This record gives sequence, structure tokens and C-alpha cells, in this order.
Amino acid sequence: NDIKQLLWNGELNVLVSIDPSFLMKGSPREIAVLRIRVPRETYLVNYMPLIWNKIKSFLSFDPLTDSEKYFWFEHNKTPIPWNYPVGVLFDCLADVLTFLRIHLVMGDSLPPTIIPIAKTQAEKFWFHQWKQVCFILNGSSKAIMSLSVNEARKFWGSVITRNFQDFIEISNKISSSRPRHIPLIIQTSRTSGTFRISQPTISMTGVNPTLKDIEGDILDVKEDVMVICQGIEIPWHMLLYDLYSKLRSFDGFLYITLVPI
Amino acid sequence: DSMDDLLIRRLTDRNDKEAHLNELF
Amino acid sequence: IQKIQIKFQPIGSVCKISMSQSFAMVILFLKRRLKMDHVYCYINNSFAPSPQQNIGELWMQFKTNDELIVSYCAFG
Repeated sequence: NDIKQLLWNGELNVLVSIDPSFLMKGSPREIAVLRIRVPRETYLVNYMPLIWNKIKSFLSFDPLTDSEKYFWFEHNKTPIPWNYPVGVLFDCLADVLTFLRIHLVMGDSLPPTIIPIAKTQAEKFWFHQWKQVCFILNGSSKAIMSLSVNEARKFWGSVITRNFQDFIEISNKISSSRPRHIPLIIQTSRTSGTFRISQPTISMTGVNPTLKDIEGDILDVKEDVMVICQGIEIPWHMLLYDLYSKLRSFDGFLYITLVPI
Repeated sequence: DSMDDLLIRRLTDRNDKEAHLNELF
Repeated sequence: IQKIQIKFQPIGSVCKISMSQSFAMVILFLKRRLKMDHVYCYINNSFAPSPQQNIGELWMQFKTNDELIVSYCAFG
């Protein structure tokens, strides 16, 4: 379990900047800026509690009943979806310092296609990702619907408590040595250029394609490039099945990010 | 066997490059 | 615009939608017919797709005989 262990350890430096609208005129500097170590395999929203705890004593409003506003993360004045692994959002945007800069924002109009944060069950969404992944792999979602309620719960809990053993045990109960399809998502940079993303249908029954073999579906996302998966370069002669079974994210999907060579 | 070694090595670098200056965070 | 067949299967009716649209739009399309909000959609009654997923793509992936079966109700 060497590779996966390395993926579970993936961690980024995150600079969280709290908009002034959240705080009271005069509050100190330290409250407005959080510095944290966030895993690649998790959701930003899983660290919101940590942000509330640090800025609650300076809120410029009563969060219990004052009014209804929406909260969401932003990168360079651009809404960021929290429903993607942190590592995936990173690859998507990327002495030399490597860090992710996030800005907390509030508003009345919730940005289009953005799911609100603090009406947002991260655990439910996540569980469904794995449901979908199970169906794509087996043609049915029975393997995950067979987990006891406890396992499903121990499963999400491993992400929060960061328990590798539990995650590996449950996530394993959802895999195939002979998948019908590959749960694959392809994206481009949100930073430079235009942004596109796709979920091509890639049958596996009786085949063993390499990225090259399916470059047709890969290059389609944006109509020589480099294939980035889990923050690293991937050889085009690599087997799709091995790449999936080894580098898939904590939500069950394999993500490929294309970057200009 | 060998592709795994390349995977294991690139990720190991990744973690280290991404952990650099983690003292500031 | 290639349009494909969606099958709205109540749990507890066949319409053509453009492949270019998102699942969120399909949900909204349904809510506008039922005039509700307490409506959850699931492909083949197994999982709820992310609202941002492309219907055309969901279709190519999970279509049952040309029809993309979308179940709906008011855990899984």
C-alpha cells in the first residue's frame, strides 16, 4: 500500500483570507488570515469549523438569525467549487513557495453552478460519488449499498479523522479486477485560459487501453499537452486501469488535468 | 514493478515539494 | 443539438432534452412540472449525479436502451 499511503499523506499549504464583510471594523489582522495544512484527499468545506472557531469572536453579524447570505470560497476573484478533492482543485489552478490561496466571501446572489457552504451535506454528496463510481465499475451500486450503516459511517469518518486503515478497508470493498468502465473525469486549467471538464464514457470490457489509446476522449475536453494526475506527470503509455486503481481520488473518481507543455 | 517506482518517486517529490516551508503554515 | 430521451420514473414521463444541458437543468425541469422542491433525482434509482454533470454524458454512461432513467421522490 505504498502509493496510496503517499496519496493519503498529500498535503498543501493553504492561505485562508477572510473577507472584511465577515468581520467587524477594527478587528485585528490575525483573525482575517488563516494558515493551514490541508490534505489533498478531502474537501475544503471540511475545514470550515476550524475557520469559524478562529473568527467567531469578531463576526460582524449574528449567524443564528441576522439574515440570509451565502458563503463560498474564491480564488483570484473566481468562485471555486468545494465538491472536488482539494488536490484536484490545486492541480487545476497550478525561494519557491507552493501554496493555495483561498478567499472567504459572502453575498446575496449565490454564484452560478456553485454549491453553498456554511443545504450542503458534504458527506451525502461524497457518499453518492462513490455510489456513482460503484455503478460505473460494476453496472450496479450493490457493493456500496451492502455496506452496513456503520461501515458507510466509518467510511466518511476516515476522511475527517484521516484514518488510513479504515479508508483502505472500505474503499477496497468497492473495486473490480474487471471493471465495465473507468470512472474518469478530465479537466483543464481554471487559472490560465478557458475552463472545460468532462466525464467520457470509457468501456473496459475486454480491453486494456492506455492513455494514448483513449487520447481521443482525453483531448476532447478542450477543442502537445501534459497529463497531470495527483499532482504528477503521467506517461501516455500508462495503462488506464492501473492509473485508476492506483491514483483515483478519495471520492472514487480518477481525475486528469491537462496543462500546456 | 517499475512504473510503480516512477509513481512512488514522483509522488514522494510531490509531497516534499508541497511540504516545503510548511513551518509558515 | 442532439437531443436524447430521459425517463422520469416516479418512486413512491419520457422527454427529450438537449445533450448540452446540465443535470441541474433536468432537476429544475422536473420541479417546474411537479411544482415542488422536495424532489430528489437519482439515475437508475441508485445515485444522485452532481448538478453540474452533463446530461449527454450521463446519458452515454448510464442509458438503458436509449433512455436515461431518472427516478425521483420527495437515504442512499
